[PDB]
Parts: sequence; structure tokens; C-alpha cells
Amino acid sequence: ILVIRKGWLTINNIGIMKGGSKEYWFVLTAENLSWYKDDEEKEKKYMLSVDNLKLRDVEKGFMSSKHIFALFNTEQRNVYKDYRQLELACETQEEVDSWKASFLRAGVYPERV
Amino acid sequence: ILVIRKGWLTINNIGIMKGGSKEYWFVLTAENLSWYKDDEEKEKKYMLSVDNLKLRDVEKGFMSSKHIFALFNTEQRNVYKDYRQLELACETQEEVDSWKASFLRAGVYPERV
Amino acid sequence: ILVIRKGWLTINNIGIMKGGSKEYWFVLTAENLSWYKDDEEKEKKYMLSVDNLKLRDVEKGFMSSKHIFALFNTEQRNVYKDYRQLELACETQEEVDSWKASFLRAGVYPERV
Amino acid sequence: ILVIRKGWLTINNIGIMKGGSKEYWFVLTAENLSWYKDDEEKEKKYMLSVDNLKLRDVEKGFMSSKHIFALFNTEQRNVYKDYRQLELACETQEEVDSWKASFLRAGVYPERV
Amino acid sequence: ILVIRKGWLTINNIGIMKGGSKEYWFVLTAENLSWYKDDEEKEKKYMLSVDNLKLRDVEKGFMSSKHIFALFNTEQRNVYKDYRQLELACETQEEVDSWKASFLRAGVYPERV
Amino acid sequence: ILVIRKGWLTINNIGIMKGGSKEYWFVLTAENLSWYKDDEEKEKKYMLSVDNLKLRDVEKGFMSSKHIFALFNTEQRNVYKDYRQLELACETQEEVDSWKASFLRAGVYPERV
Amino acid sequence: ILVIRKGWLTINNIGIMKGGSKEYWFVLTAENLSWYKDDEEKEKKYMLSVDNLKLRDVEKGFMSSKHIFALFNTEQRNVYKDYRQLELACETQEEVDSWKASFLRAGVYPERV
Amino acid sequence: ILVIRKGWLTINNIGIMKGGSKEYWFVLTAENLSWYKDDEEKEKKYMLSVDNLKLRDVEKGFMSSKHIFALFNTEQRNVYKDYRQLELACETQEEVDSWKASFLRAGVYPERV
Amino acid sequence: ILVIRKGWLTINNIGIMKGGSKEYWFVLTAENLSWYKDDEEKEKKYMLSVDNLKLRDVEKGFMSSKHIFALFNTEQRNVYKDYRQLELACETQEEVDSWKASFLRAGVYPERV
Amino acid sequence: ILVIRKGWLTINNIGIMKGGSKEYWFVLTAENLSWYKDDEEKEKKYMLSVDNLKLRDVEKGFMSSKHIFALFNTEQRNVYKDYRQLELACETQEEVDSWKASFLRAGVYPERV
Amino acid sequence: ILVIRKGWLTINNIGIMKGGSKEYWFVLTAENLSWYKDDEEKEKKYMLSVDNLKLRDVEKGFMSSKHIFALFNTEQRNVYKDYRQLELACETQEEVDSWKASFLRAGVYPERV
Amino acid sequence: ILVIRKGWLTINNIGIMKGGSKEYWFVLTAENLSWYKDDEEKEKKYMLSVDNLKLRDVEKGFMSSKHIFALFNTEQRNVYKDYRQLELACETQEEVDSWKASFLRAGVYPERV
Amino acid sequence: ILVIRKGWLTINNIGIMKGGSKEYWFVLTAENLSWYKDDEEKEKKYMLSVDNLKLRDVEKGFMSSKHIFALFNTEQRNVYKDYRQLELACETQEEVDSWKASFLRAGVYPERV
Amino acid sequence: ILVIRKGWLTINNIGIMKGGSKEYWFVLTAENLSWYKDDEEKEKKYMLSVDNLKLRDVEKGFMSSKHIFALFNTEQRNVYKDYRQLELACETQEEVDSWKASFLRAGVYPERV
Amino acid sequence: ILVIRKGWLTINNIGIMKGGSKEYWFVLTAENLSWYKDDEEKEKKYMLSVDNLKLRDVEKGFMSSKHIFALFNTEQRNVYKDYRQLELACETQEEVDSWKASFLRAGVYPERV
Amino acid sequence: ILVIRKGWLTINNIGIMKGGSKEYWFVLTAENLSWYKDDEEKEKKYMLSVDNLKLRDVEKGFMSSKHIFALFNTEQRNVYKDYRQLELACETQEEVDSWKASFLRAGVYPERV
Repeated sequence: ILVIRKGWLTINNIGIMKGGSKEYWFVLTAENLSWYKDDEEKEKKYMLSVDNLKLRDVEKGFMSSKHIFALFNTEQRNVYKDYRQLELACETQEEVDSWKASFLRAGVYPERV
Repeated sequence: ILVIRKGWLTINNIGIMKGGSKEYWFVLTAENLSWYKDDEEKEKKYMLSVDNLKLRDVEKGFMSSKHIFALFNTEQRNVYKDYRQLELACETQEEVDSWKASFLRAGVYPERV
Repeated sequence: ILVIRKGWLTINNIGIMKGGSKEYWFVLTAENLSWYKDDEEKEKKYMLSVDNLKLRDVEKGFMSSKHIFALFNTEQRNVYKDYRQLELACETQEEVDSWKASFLRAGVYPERV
Repeated sequence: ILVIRKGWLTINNIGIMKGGSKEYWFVLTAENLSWYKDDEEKEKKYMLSVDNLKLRDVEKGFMSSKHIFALFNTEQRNVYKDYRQLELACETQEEVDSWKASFLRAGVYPERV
Repeated sequence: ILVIRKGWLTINNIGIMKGGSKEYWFVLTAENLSWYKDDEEKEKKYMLSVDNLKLRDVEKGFMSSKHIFALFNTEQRNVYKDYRQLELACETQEEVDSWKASFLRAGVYPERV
Repeated sequence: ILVIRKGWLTINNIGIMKGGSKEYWFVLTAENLSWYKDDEEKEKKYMLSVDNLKLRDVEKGFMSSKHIFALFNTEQRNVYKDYRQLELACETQEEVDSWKASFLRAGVYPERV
Repeated sequence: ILVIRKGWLTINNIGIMKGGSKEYWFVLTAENLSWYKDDEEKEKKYMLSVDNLKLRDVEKGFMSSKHIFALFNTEQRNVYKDYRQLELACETQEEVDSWKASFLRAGVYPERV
Repeated sequence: ILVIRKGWLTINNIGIMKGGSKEYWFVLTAENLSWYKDDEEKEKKYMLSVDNLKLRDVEKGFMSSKHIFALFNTEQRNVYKDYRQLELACETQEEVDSWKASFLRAGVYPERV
Repeated sequence: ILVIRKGWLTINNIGIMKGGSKEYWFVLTAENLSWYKDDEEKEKKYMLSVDNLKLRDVEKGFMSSKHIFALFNTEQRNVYKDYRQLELACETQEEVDSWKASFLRAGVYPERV
Repeated sequence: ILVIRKGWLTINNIGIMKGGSKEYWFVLTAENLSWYKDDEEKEKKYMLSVDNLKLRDVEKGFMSSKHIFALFNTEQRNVYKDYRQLELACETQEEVDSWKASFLRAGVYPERV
Repeated sequence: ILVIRKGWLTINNIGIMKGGSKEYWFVLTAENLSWYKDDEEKEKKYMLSVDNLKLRDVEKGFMSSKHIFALFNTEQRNVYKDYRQLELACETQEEVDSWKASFLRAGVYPERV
Repeated sequence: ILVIRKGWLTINNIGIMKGGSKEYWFVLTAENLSWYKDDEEKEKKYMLSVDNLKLRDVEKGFMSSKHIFALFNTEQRNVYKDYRQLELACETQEEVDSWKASFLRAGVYPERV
Repeated sequence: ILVIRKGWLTINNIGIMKGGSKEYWFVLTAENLSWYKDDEEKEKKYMLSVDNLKLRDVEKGFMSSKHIFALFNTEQRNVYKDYRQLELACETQEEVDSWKASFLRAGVYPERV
Repeated sequence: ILVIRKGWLTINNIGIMKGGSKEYWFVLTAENLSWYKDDEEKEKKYMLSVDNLKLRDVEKGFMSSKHIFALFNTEQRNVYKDYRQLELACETQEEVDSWKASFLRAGVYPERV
Repeated sequence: ILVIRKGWLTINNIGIMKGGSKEYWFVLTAENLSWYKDDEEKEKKYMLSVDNLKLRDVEKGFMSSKHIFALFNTEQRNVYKDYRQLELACETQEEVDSWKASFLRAGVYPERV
Repeated sequence: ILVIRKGWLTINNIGIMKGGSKEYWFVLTAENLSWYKDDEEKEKKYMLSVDNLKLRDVEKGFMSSKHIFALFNTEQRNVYKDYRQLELACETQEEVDSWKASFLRAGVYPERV
């Protein structure tokens, strides 16, 4: 497999008193987006397929620094587990645009309609 | 007693510098909703009666992941202690709908009017 | 690790030589689905890995009031023992619907009916 | 001095990376409102005079549980140090009304105009 | 554990053989209601468990300016000693009303008058 | 170099699961704004030039205590690294006005247009 | 403990027998106001407690461009040594105004002119 | 310390005597830009400090489909070895654009073309 | 909570109608003694509370090489189901002796033979 | 803060008009010595500060089997109320001796007999 | 039951990476020695009978401050669980002698032979 | 593989400012002794072969509670890595004897000579 | 009072699960030795008189770095509270000799006999 | 993770077509052995996994003063590239001996010569 | 400078309530032994000259795992600051011998006499 | 950071034009030696870096009872101002000797007399 990008991304919507909102190490390929506990890639948390994934800018509206985008399955109501979208937060819009650009190489395109 | 459901739920409106917003282990029966410190059910925090309880979706409006619903007493201004409603937060709307469905089995129905 | 839900379910496809469809106490986590004789959890009949499990709606089933669904391993014939699929029943449809939302959370998705 | 009330109250607007938003033990008399680190009243943080103090409900608007009121000096732009108002947070509106009522006994009345 | 409130209250129903109605210093927590001779807390007259206590409005009472309310154990004759109910008085109605909100917080609810 | 001002300021938009929103010790001169880990000025985090910097009040709108202003480069889309503006938070508006005034001495003027 | 501000100020009322008005390096905290010969802080001329200090606008002063203000102990004749009040000057009015906001923060309020 | 990004890039200006332009695996942090023979990171060809580096658009370059950009030390002739500038290429423009946003984050800004 | 020991033991007194004496996988904690069909722990035959259990040496037993000991509830007839005592066997005496030391640790003491 | 000891002691010098010498439940800390009617601690007769207290052996006392010792304030006439010294008795000498070691720990030293 | 003594004591020989060497709240009566997590006596850790208990000074030899004594069963090799003796540590020899004296009242006498 | 024993054991001689002296979950078979981070056996720290292993009681001499034994290779100076022996600590001698007994079943015998 | 010395010293024999072995800020004068929580001397822990104090080297024998000396009262068995000696630990013998020398100036001389 | 040692070693068996035996900068951890051109670590020639590596004394070697040893994979022909074994040399025997102790620590044991 | 060795070593005799016994990153050359906070060598704690240094095995006698050696100045009573020797602890004797060997290359020889 | 010692010392070589030898209050840390007019620390005469300082015994000095020593910068003419060396005096030799041990601790070593 060819790696399109590896980097840190905060998972914004899968956090509470269980697993608090954390930052994971993501590895994007043309076929999957996996995340690990750290860049040593010793503990893998999940491997999501890029099939039917689109990208959308989340409700960044709340006056906070975090810049959010979200991946979703156009052929399903839930992207993974019982989540509608996988929200991914970054520190800047530049970083978000940067990642958006990498996703195009994986076949993950901006919201269809 | 027959248990309708046991699971974790975050108490959203009973938290501050005293007891911080925590997640408790809830046990729902046809007659009560009790919560414990953990699933070992060794330390019981409270036992609330299902009498006159209705269910309502809380001000989820704040751009956050938490999905909230709330239980209330239709024959009283306060559900327990000095709280108007008992706010219960979940990670997804699916989880909230899931719990809403269990409550119907306890006689706790969506907001009357 | 975290328990997703505990609740009673009827196993609809237990052999004649074991009473037939009986109600058992289920415990679901992100890794396994275990069932006990009761909520005291002194006797665990089985613990099935959440791995490769998918979920399907069982064509009505017996001539009863039960609403059925079933678990099946996407990669093999039997799901556990010599069973093909584990048939679960609920006296109500919304009960089946709340459990379907919980399985999603453990990663057990529908389809492949 | 006669004590009108002693209890815990969260100081909402005097917190950051210095002193984080904390809960202090307040002692209200007819002439002052002092706060300590704890109910042992060993470490006194401040003693504010009730002279020219009025009371007002703070921007509780943010979808959170905290219920806030605030004290201010009608003959000055700053109540203490460089703060416009002293924001005091509680867990319920009942608790806030409860404290509002105690303040009337100290000569601290609801916002004049 | 956490102290809900400390403040003076008049015990309206103390026997002739103890001065009659005297003012005592109360300390309320989620577990007990204790009263001292004064705010130095050197002499505690009593500590009553918050268990099974409910609250009722006392039919005006004596021919005075006092506003009365009383505590009574829902499950027994006497509330403490040989008392039936503990009569508490305040020179103002709002004073009684602020204390009623504090008792709710300890779980002492009204009715059963 | 002549120091115009030294003091603590919270960096509001450069924080996440990496470096959490922190408070640093800032040293402003007529030519630069540097920040250190602490007032001992042993660990320097950065040195920003005052060239082409303007000042603007950030989206303080979110009902919180923090009062924010932000510095930006009028001849560039990014002030430093990949940040549009450097958000600096204070406890009061007085503190913000206080710092605004110091910036004028450095040639950092309120938003041009 | 926390340093509120460090910056140069001119002491306007230093005796003829000490050069006259000289600029010194000030360090303000919530407890003291100290002044050094320079920003290296090798020689501290004095450390004045923030206790009982108040602030007044000095009637223009000398026939210069300096904007003056002064510190005085509300409870005594001299503020330090044999001084009555400590006269501080700034070449600009806004400079005096930023420092006035910092003193407020240490609790040094105006009036008593 | 924190890894900003890992991804393949083509070094466009490698000498004839080393295969010519080859693709290498880059790792960027706030301090260095390192390149390996591949993503297993067993052989690091070089580690270049982010210090004094700036970024320029390379005048199209060869007669190919590659989009080029280059790194150069603002304070010296060679960027590494005897190179002047390190030419990096991407088959797409948006690929170059995502990497430019990542370099900004490490402090490598454009211009000086 | 803490697991004291996991190891195989033969239950010597299982009824003819269940194969007879079979080896099961035991898990001992300070609260319970559970036995599974094997070390994968998919099927728990039983979980017996450590409460009131004592330990006795079983008068040799069958005409075999097994060394037997048994658990019995000091306060009742049956130890579990309709059993009186749970007979455990080991092919060696030291094996029985190591297990006796582990039970002591869970509080199961000898005597009452 | 830390409780040094809790145990019954007989107050030997209680006035005729209070039953005479009665046994009370004592609680000693490094700051106070409190006595209750019993170990439930519902009624505290008194709380005496450990300040300036010293300890003396009481000249045998009454014609009984009690071993007496007493507490007295080194700086005043009465130790509490109108008492001079608080006489404490134990049926055994070693009982008095264990309590003397506990008082030392709270700083109440012997002598001044 | 009559309480001989309540106080804090460190359990010296039941600690490791499981439960670290802790200090518990002990309650000694003529028939048992129980210990709790704290002086609120809400969580009881154990209740040991005083039957056949003797007392002995442990290997205090190690140059440390802790002063140790130990209780043991003369009619058994183990006092509780799999422990030979229950080691109890104190801060001073005085404290140890103090507790030794209390034990005599419980029938726990110094080592027999 | 047949498991002889699973349980917790403290590794006494492989700890310092790197990995502090920890407790691991050990699994002993007839051919190996492996240890994991916990009883979930998800993270395996090491797998040691039982070949040429003998057992010896370590320098328990230091007046501490820990009871130590150690495994060693008779055909080598080092048992694993650069360690002479693998020291394993327990809470009691009973626990140590208990484990010694299990080791005999693995072919690990008491020190040869 | 004239201060002979101020510095940090570890109290070696007054520590356990209550107050752990801590380091305090000591102030020695010709008449007392006081210690505070820190060098700000805001929280005073104790003030010991130098009357009848001698100095002795404690059981430094235990192979540790700490160098210990101890103060004692020659006219008493206990120096303060229920402690025989006040053990003070230092990092080097030089530091201990250094402090010994300062004590001579306070009238605290090496062990008499 | 933890670095075991960093130091120069001569690779004795580098091909003629690479200068021959050259000295390289080694970094050993419990997982890999990496070598750089120098101690600045800008160019890593290789990173070899500690897996399956063993160590042997190389039969003197060349007619020089070098003391040689070599690393070889117990489970394969080549250790890295087309090498069979990695020959390492030191000008002194004790130098080889210190490195052998470090490899043991990473688990590289001798023999299989 | 040529580096003889870099690695971690615990400083055993410079630790207390100030800087606790820590592990530092040491860099040994033919002329100095420096230590840093970590292997990034960003924060240097000290640089000691190898002049007149000898090596000696410290009082390892205390039954602990740590293996200690110590460096000292033969022409002085103190090696650095007020320390007689610089104690360096390791996990094994092998590690200590390993480091001893490296020191010989620096001119640091075993204790002279 | 940590204060090594605070104590009075006489500066023996202060010029005639400043009273001559006066006693000042010294504060020594591992970085600086500061002296104040007194122990209130309101006026710091100077703060000298511990850098390059060494210590020498001053050839008796004046015809007095003072024991002198002096600080001098090994790398320059003056130690502070136009002084060459800072002469410090003590009325006793042991006083000088205790201070010499403290300076060592800050790294100020003797010799170069």
C-alpha cells in the first residue's frame, strides 16, 4: 500500500467520560484511513475504508479555535459504529485545507450535493 | 424486579467544582432508575422513581458532540433534589434514541404536550 | 472494555433439546456479546466475539408476536457451535430497534440478509 | 457580626491559567461578603463590602448547567480589582434564587434599573 | 459531605423547660441537619439525618410575625426525641423560601401537611 | 532594547491535544513580541516581529470570561506559522485595553480598516 | 505571587539629592510594587506593599510633558520613607491609563485626591 | 517534537550520479525535515534543520508534469551539501499546495524567489 | 477485583449425568470462585461467592491417585445447587497444597471436616 | 484535621446539677478535644481548643477506683465555662497512660500540677 | 458493642502494586478489630476477631521512623487470609505503647512466650 | 499449550527511573513463563523459556514485607537480557511457596546445589 | 529577633500516610526554631523553643544518601508532641555540619554526654 | 523506546566499494541498532531490528589490532542487505566487552559461532 | 570532541524533596562528563571535568536492585558542589561494568589505593 | 531556584563613602548571591551571579576579631562594580566555615588565593 499521508488529527465526536476527546495518529492510503494511539503505530484503534466517503465542514460555528471537517458515507446513515460522521479537528483552516487536499488523492471528495 | 436496561450515561446538569460532570452506571426497571458509581453496583448514588416522568430533548443546540435528553416530573417543578430535569448525555443520537425506546418500556413517554 | 448494554433477549433458535427459545441475559461490549442464565451473571452460556458479525432481519419467523433479528459471521458457516446464525427475539419492534443501535456501537452492522 | 449565610459558590469570571475557575466558601454578613479557600475558614481570599452592590443575572445564555448571577457597584465601573461584576455560579436556578433571597437581607437588591 | 448551607433559624417548638423558641445555628449537608448554640460550633444540640424527612408549612402558628415550616419523618411518629415535627421559624417569608430551596437540595421535599 | 511591557497572556488559538491552551510570559519591545515558558525567561518559545502588525478584538461572543484581542499581519494572510491571527486572551476588558495601549507604543495599531 | 506587570516608570518626586526624577523598572504583583535600577533586576531600590494604597491624579505637576499620578497609603502620612505619596510619570496619557488598569488589578483604586 | 506530516515527495534536483529525481519519504517536524528511502524509515538520506529555510516556486522546471517548489536557506549559499536549494516535486498542484501549508506550520514561509 | 489465581482443577463430585469428574478452568478472586469449560473463558459453568466458604480434606475419596479437598458453606447445607460441598482434585498433593494457600488469600480457611 | 483518637472518658468534675461524673465520648485532633453524649456523635457537649492546654495528675480525687488527670489552660483561670480544669477519669491506670500519650501528640504536655 | 478505641493505623505488610501500603481507620471493641477506608466508616475493609490474638513488636530494625507491632493467632499459623501476622505501623513508640495499652482491654496481650 | 498457572507477580530487579518496579500478569506453562501488562493479555512484555531454570530465595533480608524468590539459568550467568536472576516478589511466604509448587510442574526446581 | 539562619530541611521522623516525609523552610533564631510550609513564610507549621536542646547524629546507618542529625530536650523524654527527637535530614554531611555550626549560635550544642 | 547506548564502532566488513571498514555512530535500543555517519545523526545508514540477532566472536579477523565481533540473524542467511553477519570492531578488547554487555540488555546474546 | 559514550544513569546521592532521585542522559568524552535532562540534549544540567577522577563501587550493600559506582576527585574532598562522590546507579552489574570500561577510556580509573 | 541559605554577613570592603563595613542580609541560591539592607528584603543592594566565582581566605584583614573570606570572579578583574573581590566577615571562624559549605553547594569553590 502507498501512504498518501500520516499525521495527527483530533477526533471531535467520539469522546465523553469514556474515551475523552483525543488526538490520534492517522495513516491515509488510497483504500483506508486508519488511526493509531501514536506515531509508533504499535496500537491500532481502527481501520476505515474510503468506500463511499465524502467530506464536509462541521459546525465550526462555536467560537473556538478548532477547525473541523467530517467524513461520511453517502450510501449509509452511519460512517462507523453508530456515528453519522467522523469529525476531525485541526488547529488551523490551513491544516484542514491541507488534509482536504490529501483526501482527494484517496477518492474522498467534498460533499457531493 | 425485571431490569429493562443497564448502561452508562453522563449526568449533564449535576456537576460543578463539587462533583464534576460524571458518567454513571444506570439500571432501569419498570419502577425505578438507579445509578451507581460503576457497573459493579457496589456504590449506589441514587434511586429515582419512574412515577410521573416524561422525557424531553435538552438544549443540544451548543455545538458539541453530546446528545442530550432529560427526564422530568409532570406533577412537580423539580424531578429530584432542586433540579428541574435530570439531563442525561450520550455520544450519538442513535444512543439517545436507543435509550428513549427503553424508557417507553418503563412508562416514561416523550414530552406530553 | 466498556459495557455497552445489558438486557434480556430471547434466543429464538435454541434446539428442542434445550427447552427451545429461552430468554437470556446479554452483556454487550465493543469486543464480545455474552449471555447468562440471569442478571446475577453466575452462569455464562456463551461469549461470542463481535468480530466479523453482521446483522439481518429474520423473515418474521415462527407464527408468534416475536420480532426477530439474527447475528451471523460474514466469514464463516456457523456463528457459534453448529448454528449458522444466532436468532434473537423481542416482543416489540422498538425493542429490536434499540438493540440494533447498540450493536452498531459495537460495530455489528446490518445487511447480508 | 451576624452571619446571614455561609455556603459554596463558584467564581465564574476570575479564572484562567492562573487561578482556574474555582469554588470558594462564602460568608455573607450585613456588611461584607468574604470568601475563603474552604469551610474551615483558615485561608481568606477576600472581603468585599456590600456598599453600593446590586445583583444581576449573568449571560447564562450559553447552553450549560451553571446558573449565574453577578454583584456590581452602582457607584463604580469596577466591583473589585479590575472586574466589572463578580460572577457567581450555582448548580440550579433554585440555588440562585435561594442566594438572591439571602442577599436582600444584606442590602443587595436586584438590578436597580 | 459538602455543606449545603449554614445559617441561623428559630426552633419554634422547643419546650417551656428550655427557654422556649430559641435561635440556633444550622448546618445542612446532603446527609444531616445539625444545630449549634452559635456559629463557633462548639456545642451541637443535635444532628438529624436527612433520611425520610419531608417538609410542611405550619398553619401560621403562634400569634407572631414568624413564618413557620416544619420537618417530619415520613415513616415515624417523632422526628427527634419526643417531637413529631421540628418547627422552624423565620422573621420573613423569603427567608423561609430560601431555606426551602436548600432543603430540596438535601432531598427534603414538601407536602404531607 | 527597551522593554515596553512584560506580563502574562493566554494564547487562545494555538492549543489542542498537542500543546493545550497555555499562558505564557510575554516581553514586548518596539521591535518584537517574544514569549517564554515563564517569567524567568529561561525557555523562549518564540520571537515575533512587530512589522506590519495590527490589532483586532476577537470573537469574544462566546459567553465566557476570557477577553480576547488578536494581532495580524496586514501584508500577509498568516501572522506566524499557519495562523491567521495570534489570539491573546485576558481576564478583563481593562487588562485588554491596558495591553492595547502598550501595543500602540510598539507601533501596533487598532485594525486599520 | 503572579507578576501583573513589569515596565519602566519615572519617579517624579525623588529628592534633589538623588538626581531628581529618574526612570526605574517596576514589577507589580497582587502584594507589592518593587522598583529596580533596570530590567536586569540586580538592584531593587524598594518594595512597597500594595496594602492600603490608593491612587490619585497629580495636579499636572512640573511645567513639563509628563503625565503624573501618585500612590498614597490611605491610613498614614508617608507612603514610603518620608514621602507622603510616590509620584509616577509617563510621557503619554495612555501610558498612565494602562498602568492605572494594572494597579486596579493589584487592588490599588483611584480617588482620595 | 510533534511530527507535522509524513508523505512521499520527489527530489527533483538530485545529481545524475544518483539516479536523478527520485521519490523519498519525508518527515516534517517543527525542527527538521528528514527524508528516507521509504516509509519503513530504515535509511535516512538526510535531516535538514527548519532553521532559516524559506520556500520558493521553481520556474516550472523540466519539460514534465511535475509541479516544483524548493527550500533555500535565507542566510547562506547551499541549503544542504552543495545544493543551493532542495527542489521538491509533486504530480499535482494541490499536492504542492497541501505541503506548502504544512511547511508554514513548521515556519517555512514563501517568497525570496 | 484482583485475580488471585487461574488454573485447572478436577471437580470430583459432578453427577453421573454430566460425564462425572471433569477438569474445569478456575478463576479465584477475593470475592468469587468461577469455573469455565476452558481457559478461553467463553463458558462459565458457575460463579460461587467466597462468602462463608471453608475448606476440608476429603477422606481420600475414590480408589484413585487424586488428592481431594472440598469447599463447603459454613452456614448452610448445599454449597451450590444441590451439592453440600464442591469436591476438587489434583493429581499431586503439592498441587492441592498450592491451591490451599491461594484460597486462604481469598479467605477460605480449612477445618470443619 | 486528622483525628488522633476517639474513646470514652469519665468527666469527673461535672456539677451535681448534671448527674455528676458521667462518661462521654471524646474525639481528639491536633486542634480540639470534643465530647459527645455517645459514639454516634449526634450531640456534642463541647469542643475545647488544644491551645494553651497542659496536663496534670489529680491528687487521687474521690474515694473511688478512678484514676484522674485534668486539663488546664496555662494562660487563664477557667478551662471551659466556669471550670478551672477538666477532670478526666479512667478505671485503670494504663488507660490514663494511653490517653496521656495521645494528648502529647496533640501537644498537651504534663506538669504545672 | 462498646468501642475501646478508634484511630488511624498503617497496615505495613499488606501492600504492594495491588493495594499500596495504606493507612486505615481502625475500630477496636472487646470482640473485634475492624478497619475502614476512612473515619466516616462508610467502606468497611475487614472485621477481625480478637480470639486467640497476641501482640508482638515487629522487625522495627530497619532504620526508618515507623514503629511497628503485630497481632497474631496463637492457635494458628495465619491471622487472616495468608498473613502470619497483621503488622500495624505508628509514628512514635509512644503511639505504639498507647495502642498496646488499648489492646489489653480487648484481651490482646503481649506475646505469650 | 496447557497453562499451569496465571497470576500477578512483582518484578523486583528490573525497575528504576525507566520502568518502575511493576506488577505483571504471569502465565506459566510447561515450556515458558510469559508476562503481560495485565490479565487481558493484550500487551505481552516477554516470553521466557523454562529451559535450565532453577529457583532460589532472594535476599529477603531487608526488613520489608515483600517475599522474594528468583529464577536462574544454570547453564548461563544471565537469565534474560543482562540480568543474573529474575526476581519475583509476593506478599506472603505462603504465596511464594504456592508459586514454588507450581514451578515444579514446569520443571523449575529449587536451587540444585 | 535576629535570624541566625533560614533554609530548607527535611523532617525525617514525622511522616507516614498522614503528612508524608516533607521538606520545610526553617528559621532559626537565638530563641526558637520555626518551620513554615515554604520560604514565603505565609503558613507556619510550628515554633520550637531552643531551651534544653542538644544535637545528635541520627541512625544514618541505612545505606541512603540522606544525612541526619536530631535535636532533643535533655530535661525531657519528648522534644515536641510525642516525638523523642526531631530528625532533620540533609543532602550532604557538609550541609549537616553547616547546620550544626549554626545551631551552636543558638545555644544548641552537640550531645552532652 | 529507551536508548541503551550511543557510541562509535567500526564496521569491519563494509565492501571495498564503500571505503572499506569505516567508523559509524551507533544507537542501540531494545528494538533496533541504527548507525549514522556521525553523532549529529543527520544521516542514518541503517536501522537493524534486534529481532533474532545473536552475537559471535569473529576469529581475530584481518591482520590488525582490531578486536572483532559480529551480529547474525539466527533465522536467516543475511543479517542486512547481502551480508550474512555485521562485523564490528574496537581497538580494545574491553571496548568490545562493554558493548557485549549492552547488546545483552537489548537481548542480543552470544554463541552460534 | 569525541564522544566515548551516551546513555542513561540514575544519580543516587543528589536527591531529596528538592530534586527527587532522577535519571539523566550522560555524555562522556575524554575531557568531561555532562548530563542533560534528556537525550535531546536541550537542557544541560552540568558538565564535570574528568581531571583527577577515580571510580569506586558504592555501598550497594542495601538489599536493593540498584548497582552503584561513584566518581571522586583524588586531589579534593568534594567532587562537585558539596558532594564527596557522584553516585551513579544502574540496573545490573553488567551495566556498571559496561560503564566502568567506558570510563577507563576517559582516564577515569578504578580506585587508586 | 531553591534558596540555599539566608543569613547576615558583614561586607568588610565597602568604601568609606558608604559607612564602611556593614552587615547585610544575604540570600544564596544555585544561581545568585543577593544582599539586602535587612531580612524584610525590601531593598536589595545587589545580586551577584554565582558564575565564575571562587573563594579565598583573606589574609586576616583589619586588626579586628573578624574572620574574613572573599569572593572573586576567576575570569575578570572586578567581581562587582569596581571591587576585585567581595570581602565577607564573621565574628567567628565556624560561622565562616558554615558559609563556606553553603557556597560549595552553589558551586563556589575555594583556592586561587
